[PDB]
Amino acid sequence: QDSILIIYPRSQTTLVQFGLNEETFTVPELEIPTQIYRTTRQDGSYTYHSTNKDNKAELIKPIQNGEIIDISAFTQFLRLIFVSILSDRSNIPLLLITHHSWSQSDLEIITQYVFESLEINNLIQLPASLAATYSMISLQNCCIIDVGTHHTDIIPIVDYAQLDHLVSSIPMGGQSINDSLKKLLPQWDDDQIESLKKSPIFEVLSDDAKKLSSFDFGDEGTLNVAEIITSGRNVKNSDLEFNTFWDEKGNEIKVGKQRFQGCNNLIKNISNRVGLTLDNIDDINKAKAVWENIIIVGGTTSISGFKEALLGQLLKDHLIIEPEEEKSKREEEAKSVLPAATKKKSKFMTNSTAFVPTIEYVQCPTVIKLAKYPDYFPEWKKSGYSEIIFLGAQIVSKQIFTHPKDTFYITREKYNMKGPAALWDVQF
Amino acid sequence: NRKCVVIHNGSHRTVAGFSNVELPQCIIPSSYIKRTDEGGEAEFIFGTYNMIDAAAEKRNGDEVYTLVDSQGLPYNWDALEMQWRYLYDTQLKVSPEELPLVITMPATNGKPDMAILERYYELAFDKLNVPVFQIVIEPLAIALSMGKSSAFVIDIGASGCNVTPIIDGIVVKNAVVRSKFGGDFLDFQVHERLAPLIKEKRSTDVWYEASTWIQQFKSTMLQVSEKDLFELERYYKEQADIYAKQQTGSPNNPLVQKKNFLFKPLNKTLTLDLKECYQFAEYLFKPQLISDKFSPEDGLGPLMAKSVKKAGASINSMKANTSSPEQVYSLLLTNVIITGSTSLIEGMEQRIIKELSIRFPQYKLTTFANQVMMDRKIQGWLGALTMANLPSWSLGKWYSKEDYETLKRDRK
Repeated sequence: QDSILIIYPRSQTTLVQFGLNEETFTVPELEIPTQIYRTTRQDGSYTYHSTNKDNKAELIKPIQNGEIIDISAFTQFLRLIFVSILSDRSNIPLLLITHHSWSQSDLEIITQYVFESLEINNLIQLPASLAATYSMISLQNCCIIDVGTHHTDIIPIVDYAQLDHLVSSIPMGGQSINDSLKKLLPQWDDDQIESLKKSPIFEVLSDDAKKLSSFDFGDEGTLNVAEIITSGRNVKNSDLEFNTFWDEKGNEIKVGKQRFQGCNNLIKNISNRVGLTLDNIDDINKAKAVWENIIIVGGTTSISGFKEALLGQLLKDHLIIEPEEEKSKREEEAKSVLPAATKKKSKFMTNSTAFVPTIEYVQCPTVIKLAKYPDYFPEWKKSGYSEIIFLGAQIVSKQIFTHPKDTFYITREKYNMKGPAALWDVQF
Repeated sequence: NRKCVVIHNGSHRTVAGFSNVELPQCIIPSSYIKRTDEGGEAEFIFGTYNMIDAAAEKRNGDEVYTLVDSQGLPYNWDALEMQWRYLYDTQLKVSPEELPLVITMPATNGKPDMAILERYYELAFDKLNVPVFQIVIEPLAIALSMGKSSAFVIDIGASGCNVTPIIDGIVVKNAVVRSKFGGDFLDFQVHERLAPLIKEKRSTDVWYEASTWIQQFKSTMLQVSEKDLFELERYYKEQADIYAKQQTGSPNNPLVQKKNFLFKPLNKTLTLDLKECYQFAEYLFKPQLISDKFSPEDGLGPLMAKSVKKAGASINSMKANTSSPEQVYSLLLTNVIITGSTSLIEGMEQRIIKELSIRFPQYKLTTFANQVMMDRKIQGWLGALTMANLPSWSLGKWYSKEDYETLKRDRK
């Protein structure tokens, strides 16, 4: 038609796009908080609904760290999404984006609730990683580092497939930046720290940017309250010692080296887990390919200088390259053949990272690159995870509409025949 | 009926997941870390990650133990219960009592241990209380999944080389041969030979090394020579000599080519020449070169030939059914399934082919080795998954004149 309901539930929000367009195609029309209010009846049976009854009803957050911690709350949340749909704008195909942590149990329950309760005829359960994959055509091997608030997912993909046994997460994310900043500024409150993290002047500096000027990175930042320069009732930020940012209460606050600190721990942990993860990819060439295509997404990653720092840490830790001391020894030894006055003029030059043949090793990676995004993204927001997931989901949609000969989704007929286990005959 | 839980406990790997997906849900180390805490509780730590993070913590209370002995059987059953509960609760995320369970036992020459079967029944039924439970023989499942009723399965793992001939779908028990020289052996030899180049609590560290740089060295630097390494040294030396003689590396002598490995812990280059890489794997074929218990007959070649001839002679205990020993040979040698992680080293299959052909000339050798590496590492689990999805076909029993005759005697 295409009237497709695409739902993408996350820990803290949920993106919903009703219908497909393909001309003036659109970003998610609806973004709602992932939550549902829940009351209890006389016998302990739960009544789920959209809004709290006065002050009395229990707020439930069905998704934590991308996982479904309460499946019933979640299903009811879907029901309320369809209510919230028909109320503004009746049989529509549902395309639900899934998370790697969701069990088979979870998925089967989702299927049974989608058919026997929501009474819709067509279901598609599409892994987020595979949607994101399909968004970028002809990209076969890659690794998704997705940094959330409380957790970071690492999702390696080989031959268009998610490697479930290598997929893991670490209990660190945006909030850990807040924690380490709090350790660096024990006097500030949490809102000022949060405002600092979201401020324009908050950026991770390159080792170039660190070495050039200022301060000296290796302590406590200051044992003093937040410096309030102003309040109410243009040169490189890297080069200034002190800089300014604004609070949510309308406070102009000065800040020092702390605006350059807070992400080291997170990126180091991430780099470790990534290292082990890709180290356990069985085929060497597939692993090489994966290393050449690194995807860094997540809200936290929109912080200025973050992605470059994570890539930098990946190279620092994991890149296979001749030790600088050895290479310099070979360079000097090779230069011994030159006349002493050519050697003389070669000494204080900026080295060409040259002359003699590089040492080739029998391991990967010798190359670590972020995967380059294709031309057709513009624009907001920072061409993130949401955008590519929805693009991929749209691609899948078109792919199954234009192929009537194939049925590559769950149908009411097939659900009637095999039950919820009909889900497993249609896998990406 | 809908899906099985499939679990394979190897001497190195544990593979787990539902039978309705081709790729396993988990592949973890069979080894685990036991941590006696300062909290007062005993904690179990499974998984390459987690175990590595813990080994990084360098806590004194941490000890790494094995779950499966060199025979492929479980020797620590409380820990095995803990691992199974880990897989069920935190990974597969399903109650054990909900679905059936399919596991793996290695092929054994003697009649199966009813001790460890009682242990399996006690674990599965009494503790985890799974509703239905089945055990499959690993190389047999592997043969069945490839549709080879007659198969010669050479499985080179971490424990050693397990050779299991199969004819008409029966394991042919007395022909089963297990070697002592596998990937663990190679781990040790790599550590020993590379020790001088590195030099100039503990168990978690030994593990950590075995699971990081040693593993990478094996998967990158180790190769098997297509023929006997000494003979090849002689051959390449002489060929190198005769081709420059018509009067800065040499193309006619591959054995002196420098190959470089980056040793991450010290961040220094380890350089070996191709011969020195060949040596490691060469120890598998000529074990006598390292030490003596080891007879040359403990090498892969003699063991393989031994298994073949043993299966041949043994098949006549069936009265031979034809009008045959050489025929069963041809049959085994024409269906050779090379599997196991260690079998992924660069020259393994060609060297196995050579070793088999020199000991069985005037025979047709046909070997099959999965070119998909991840698959070759988990082939047994894949086979188990295949058998798990089989229908419950009630196939008519065969019935011997003797099977009727002994009953006819028990009546009288």
